[PDB]
Amino acid sequence: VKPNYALKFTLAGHTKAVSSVKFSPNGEWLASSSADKLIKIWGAYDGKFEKTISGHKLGISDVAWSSDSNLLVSASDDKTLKIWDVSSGKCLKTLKGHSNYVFCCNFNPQSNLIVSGSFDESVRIWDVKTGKCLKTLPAHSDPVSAVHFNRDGSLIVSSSYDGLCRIWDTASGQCLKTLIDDDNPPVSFVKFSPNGKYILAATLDNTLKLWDYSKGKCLKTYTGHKNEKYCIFANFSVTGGKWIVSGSEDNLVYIWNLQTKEIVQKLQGHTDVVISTACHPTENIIASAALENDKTIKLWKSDC
Amino acid sequence: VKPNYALKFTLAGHTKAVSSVKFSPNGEWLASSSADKLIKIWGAYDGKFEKTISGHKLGISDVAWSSDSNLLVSASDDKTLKIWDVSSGKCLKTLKGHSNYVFCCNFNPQSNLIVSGSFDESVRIWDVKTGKCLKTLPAHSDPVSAVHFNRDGSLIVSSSYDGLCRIWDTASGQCLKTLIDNPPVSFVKFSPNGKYILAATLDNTLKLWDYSKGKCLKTYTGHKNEKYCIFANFSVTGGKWIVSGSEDNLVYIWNLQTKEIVQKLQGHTDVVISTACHPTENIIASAALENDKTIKLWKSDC
Ligand SMILES: CS(=O)(=O)c1nc(NS(=O)(=O)c2cc(Br)cc(Cl)c2O)cn1C1CCCC1
Ligand SMILES: CS(=O)(=O)c1nc(NS(=O)(=O)c2cc(Br)cc(Cl)c2O)cn1C1CCCC1
Repeated sequence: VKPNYALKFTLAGHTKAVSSVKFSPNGEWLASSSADKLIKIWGAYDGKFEKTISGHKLGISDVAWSSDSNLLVSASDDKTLKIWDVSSGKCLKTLKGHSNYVFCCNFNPQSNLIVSGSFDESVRIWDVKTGKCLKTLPAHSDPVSAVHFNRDGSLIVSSSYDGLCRIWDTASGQCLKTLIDDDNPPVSFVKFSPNGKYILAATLDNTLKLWDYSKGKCLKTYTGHKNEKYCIFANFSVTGGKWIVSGSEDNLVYIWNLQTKEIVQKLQGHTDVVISTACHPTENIIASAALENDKTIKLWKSDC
Repeated sequence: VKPNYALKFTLAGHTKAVSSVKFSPNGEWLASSSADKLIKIWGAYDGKFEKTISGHKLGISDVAWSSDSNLLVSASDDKTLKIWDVSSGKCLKTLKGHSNYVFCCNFNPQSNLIVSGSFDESVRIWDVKTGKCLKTLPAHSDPVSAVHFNRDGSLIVSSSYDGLCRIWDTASGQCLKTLIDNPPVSFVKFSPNGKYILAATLDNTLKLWDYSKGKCLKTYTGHKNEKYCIFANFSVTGGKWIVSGSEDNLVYIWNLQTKEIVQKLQGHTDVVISTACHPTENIIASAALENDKTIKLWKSDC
């Protein structure tokens, strides 16, 4: 069994490299962010452009949705995050405190907190309602590439170019676990697995690894794509077959069998690095986005 | 201070009346049961359907979570209770012994015991590990409408259409107290601090009792409850509220101390038979009978 993702729509509009794509939790929308300082909202099923959201003063590296799909948070090189009302496009709050580019962000499942990571090497936890910074974690000794909450919000995982992944207790701010090897290439992405027991980490040795972080054991590796430079998102695809999905610096989307690690599909069409992919929450749909020779988002659909 | 619960999601999927909704202790999930013989699991923050759990041969009246959120127990008209692994959906044990419909169930905080009540007028205490019945208590003289453990599991409270609430010692099975006009008692549970019980009677009244002193400290009224066993709850995450469904299709919310109705949630199109309060967020789940068949999730700032 292999998926058969086929191209359905190409979405143009951004005027610099795209940086992130995310489907809303209710399945209805895709949000994209770009170095052009904009967020764009698109229909998830037909690619229809819905709106542009503007106000950051420099490029945007990441965007994340609240669980009720009503809010977005964005992380910008202007050293802020912004919380947006998706329906109106209005900026509700500007989150100030990082001292350099904000690279990654996420809401907790409860969506009362936002976590952010920055080039300033810190991880910050923010109150959604007030916009205030609740905690600053001295998390890493180099830029922070990803931050993600687990399924009950009680943990955060962070990754950094310092080579580490760390697990944090949300409520206390304490580091519960550091994952480190004899060799520690930059970690360019991390997230919790669907069941919360694993983390999937990308390193710039062209490799994805699935770790049991409690036991400190690497269960699976996914290779054959190209990733030595950019922070490229990876995903778990849960709607049909159990796949790992990632972009790649050879302009393809790679899809692997979770268990066997075999590459099961490569999606061809983009004309630059595929910096970001997202998997739809209920349908077998992938969104992919590329850097500045391309500047487009593609929507792909599969039977499994 | 008054809450401002607003509708966030409507969860459709059951094909007959919903009978109970419960949040998992870790806050991640809502479990629902229905007369359609199914349990459904839903995401607590995005309302997304997760899975259906099936195997009972007749409708289900109640479902309850273990304290690690890994197991469910369900009580059915098929006269059995089933213990389920939530991750796999598999039935681990079928608890056999009641001679009629099983109406209510709960784990203790340690989650090594389950308590059940039945139309057979008994309360049973079951070993989770083996599924064996440990004790049968001749608890009531009419159907048992609710059973609940206190904060550490040392006590059980039961209620019945016979008009009584009874407090039982878990370890010994002995009745420590009987609270005795005697309208049918359609629901009971211990308060968060274990010192009170909140009891619903089919005279449209919720009462908060100090059961050790035999004193009724508060009543909550203004809703409609003369027929169904409607759950009620203590809301501990924001303001101190009592929450209940109602036979006029609304969710009622009262101030614990003043007994004032502070909000009524409108949206359901049938009796709101069950409500649940999320363990850490100000989120209510409500569920309704068969003209409606949906669960609604509501969110408040306090
Ligand atoms: C193969 S397996 O199906 O047995 C399995 N499930 C998990 N859990 S996971 O990574 O969180 C997860 C990933 C996806 Br993609 C989808 C879902 Cl639903 C999901 O739960 C891991 N594995 C195996 C690989 C490593 C241990 C055995
Ligand atoms: C008003 S009060 O705050 O003084 C108060 N607390 C309790 N304890 S309770 O019922 O277990 C309880 C209920 C809720 Br709802 C939430 C929490 Cl957290 C909680 O602990 C009772 N009362 C008063 C009602 C009658 C006696 C005085």
